[PDB]
Amino acid sequence: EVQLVESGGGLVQPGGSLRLSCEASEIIVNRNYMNWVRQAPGKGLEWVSIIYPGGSTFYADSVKGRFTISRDNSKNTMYLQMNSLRAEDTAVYYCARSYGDFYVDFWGQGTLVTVSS
Amino acid sequence: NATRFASVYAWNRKRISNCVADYSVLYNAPFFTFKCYGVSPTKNDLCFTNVYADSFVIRGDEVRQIAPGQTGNIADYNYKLPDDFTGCVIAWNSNKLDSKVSGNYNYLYRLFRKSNLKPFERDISTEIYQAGNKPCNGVAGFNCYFPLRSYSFRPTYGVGHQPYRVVVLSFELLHAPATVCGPTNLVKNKCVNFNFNGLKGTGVLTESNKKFLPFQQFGRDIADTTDAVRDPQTLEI
Amino acid sequence: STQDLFLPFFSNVTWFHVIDNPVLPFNDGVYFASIEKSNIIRGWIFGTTLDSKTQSLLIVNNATNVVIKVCEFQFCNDPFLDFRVYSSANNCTFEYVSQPFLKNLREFVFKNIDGYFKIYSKHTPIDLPQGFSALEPLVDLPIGINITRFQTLLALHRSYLTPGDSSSGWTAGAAAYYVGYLQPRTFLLKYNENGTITDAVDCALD
Amino acid sequence: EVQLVESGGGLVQPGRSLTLSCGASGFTFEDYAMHWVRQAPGKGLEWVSGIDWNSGVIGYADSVKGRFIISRDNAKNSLYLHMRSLTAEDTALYYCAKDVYSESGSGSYYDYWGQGTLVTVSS
Amino acid sequence: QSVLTQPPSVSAAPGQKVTISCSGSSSNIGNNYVSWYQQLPGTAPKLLIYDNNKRPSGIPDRFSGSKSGTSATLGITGLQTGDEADYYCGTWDSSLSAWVFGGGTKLTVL
Amino acid sequence: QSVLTQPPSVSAAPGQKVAISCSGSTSNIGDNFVSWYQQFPGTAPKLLLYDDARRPSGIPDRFSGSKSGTSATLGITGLQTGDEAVYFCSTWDNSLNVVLFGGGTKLTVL
Ligand SMILES: *[C@@H]1O[C@H](CO)[C@@H](O)[C@H](O)[C@H]1NC(C)=O
Ligand SMILES: *[C@@H]1O[C@H](CO)[C@@H](O)[C@H](O)[C@H]1NC(C)=O
Ligand SMILES: *[C@@H]1O[C@H](CO)[C@@H](O)[C@H](O)[C@H]1NC(C)=O
Repeated sequence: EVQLVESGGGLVQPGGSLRLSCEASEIIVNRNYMNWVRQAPGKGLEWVSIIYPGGSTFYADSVKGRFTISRDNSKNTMYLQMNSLRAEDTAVYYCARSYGDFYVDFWGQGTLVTVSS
Repeated sequence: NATRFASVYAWNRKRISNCVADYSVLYNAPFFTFKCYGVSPTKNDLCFTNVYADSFVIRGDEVRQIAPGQTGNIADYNYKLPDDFTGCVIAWNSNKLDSKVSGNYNYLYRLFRKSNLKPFERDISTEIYQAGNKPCNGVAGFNCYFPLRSYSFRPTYGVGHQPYRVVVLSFELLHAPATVCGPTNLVKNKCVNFNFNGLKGTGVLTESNKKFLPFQQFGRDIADTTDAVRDPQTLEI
Repeated sequence: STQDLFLPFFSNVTWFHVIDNPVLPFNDGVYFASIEKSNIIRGWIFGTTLDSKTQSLLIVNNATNVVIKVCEFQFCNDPFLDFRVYSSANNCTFEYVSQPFLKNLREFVFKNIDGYFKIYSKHTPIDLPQGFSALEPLVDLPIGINITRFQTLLALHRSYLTPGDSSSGWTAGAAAYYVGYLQPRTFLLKYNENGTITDAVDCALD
Repeated sequence: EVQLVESGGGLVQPGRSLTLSCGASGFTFEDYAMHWVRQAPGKGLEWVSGIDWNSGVIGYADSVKGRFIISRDNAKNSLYLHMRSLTAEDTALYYCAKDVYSESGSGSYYDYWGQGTLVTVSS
Repeated sequence: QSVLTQPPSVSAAPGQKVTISCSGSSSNIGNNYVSWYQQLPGTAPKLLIYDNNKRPSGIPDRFSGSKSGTSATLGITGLQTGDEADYYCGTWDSSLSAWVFGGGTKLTVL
Repeated sequence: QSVLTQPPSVSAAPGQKVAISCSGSTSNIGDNFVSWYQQFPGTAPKLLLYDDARRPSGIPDRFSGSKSGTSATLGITGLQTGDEAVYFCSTWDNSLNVVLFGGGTKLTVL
């Protein structure tokens, strides 16, 4: 069966650092164009980052520079390095496979993230 | 001025050599883009041993991807420009010519691939891309994608989705006699600096009257004084 | 007064016949000649081994074109042209085509220096003649290869694609071609009014 | 002196793709705009695809639009036609025709024809 | 400034066709392809419509998608109770080089 | 979609003049050039004309002919028992932009 399962979500202090991870089964993360999208409670999916087959990355405006997406060599799993958080990064991050640039076919369940003391 | 242009995934490469390249005629449908990387576009008096013209049809928003050190759908998988490109990415709208409704499926681009393109690599192959554990078996299916996808141009779309024909000229310099010298006019009968392909000097150039045999490109008088010279561009003594 | 690879005046150059074309060494270039009424000496093959093991070269003056290739065919032990008798297979790197090179006396000088081949030539209308003639440059082939052994080709009638003609075969019209090896010397050339060499003085013969 | 070799001809099942890969010999390839013309047994010719010297396709027959992809390499002196999603009617013998022009569509005459290869699509 | 605009809510009774309109600047929706996603409560977005008209992998029928100029439209014949979710519209804004999503409609059955 | 219309079959005694009419419309024959092809059984078709009159070297002089209007015609004489074959009229289209071909007419020597 196809499935993407993500872990790494919990409370964290402002300015902290996390390694969220996206684990892929039935699919191969080192090939299909993979995407990290978010949705703060009561809000709208916002594109965070897309990883291309060839390694190229794209990030949104608000999430530029601080963050990083990466693709494991052999574990069949992808990871977001979230650094320099603020109040507007409270989220339920999802990892999703996106045929090309056209539509996002498969969505992971969801990994809460909180920025508070 | 060719009637039809190659798809972006099978770009051509018309090698050009042993001629005089007049770069002015290229200035002209409105050339919405004419950039150059490595050489100043404004006013052609250099000699290159080879000019490669790579010509294709890319949509408007992706003309910005034909540029050194740029990434995306076109530069990664279809046409990869190197990091030290020397040449001029010319482009122009072609919604009149290349945007029919009988020719929907004449223009395809490579949407999937396993690794970025090595600079100036063309892949025409159409192997079913495997994006899953199960084998594709040579037939497209779930997690088994056919790479090439069609532009399907229409005449009513925007100016950002309309076929911007593109030509990439690369000028190349080997340790071989350069022959693509495309016309600088230089004054005669008056003391003038002359720079013949690095042969630098100062003097009065006059219509020669000595018979150089076709294998001779210089002229020496007694005591090795340079008495006559031929132009490496227009071959004048 | 030029010092370069010249043929020492009054050397004794080897004589050959057609009425056997063995491989020869290529020391510092070669002065090659030919005397015949109808073209029998068509082309040459060059290289350090003249086989598929290493890179090699073929020059041939065909009926209407000269073809120059450097791509290391599996040359037959008795290369021959009637075509395709010489070469067997090859992946080619350089290629060149031009007009044909030529009771007549051909002449050539092959010298390979700094990764550049150089061919000179002088076709004349005619025991080498006692006269004198300077060899105008013909081509300068930029190709980075080693050349230590060369062998000529012929255009006789009866022969086998396999090396079956050993010490015997078709006896065609007499075609005598001469071969001398160039030494590094220093001549004092005499250019005349239009720049046509008319004499030369060997600076160590006498 | 102009021989046009074929390839890729053999029974293929009703849904699998195929690759017919014509060749060439004895003439300048990148000067001439090649073609691909099929003929069903017991019927006349049916144009299938064209191409030019710049590998800018001309267009496919109406029945085979969006399922045949024609390309070429002037270096390997070839002309490929990757059939996708075949059917029963696509069985035919495929000549790798030729055009004297390089523009293909001012009313051209196709000079040299390969001997062709037979593609049969049945269970 | 391109971010597609979508009505805050749309409501209809069962048996009445429901129409949702996603409008945006022609930089992203006039030159690229819309796609439409459905988010059931407490779950993850499920693709609903792709490539401006299609319906993938046997989605329940009567779901329709269309594109008119710089706008996109989703349609559901009748308003079934199970269809209650949030609906989003997404296009690849090349000017921002970013996926852009709509506001999201709270479909409520009357 | 206009289609070229050759006669399905033709029969004639040896020696007479044989007419093969390829009928079309303005877009196909009324505006461009038509060429004719000869096919023997189990052979690859070969050139027999071009430019509506001219002949490739070797082209039978006995088979020649040009016509105006929307139709083209081929004329044949000295029918040898070997001249039994199928003749195709080839044409380009200016509007639909796809090369058209004739159905094919078979010649019989009685
Ligand atoms: C020719 O083929 C040989 C043997 O496969 C290979 O070693 C060599 O690199 C090839 N050379 C060229 C010029 O392709
Ligand atoms: C010729 O031989 C020399 C000495 O071994 C070697 O260094 C050189 O590479 C050879 N030339 C070529 C073209 O390989
Ligand atoms: C040089 O050319 C001139 C003019 O053609 C001629 O009169 C003279 O004899 C030539 N000298 C030689 C023999 O080189």
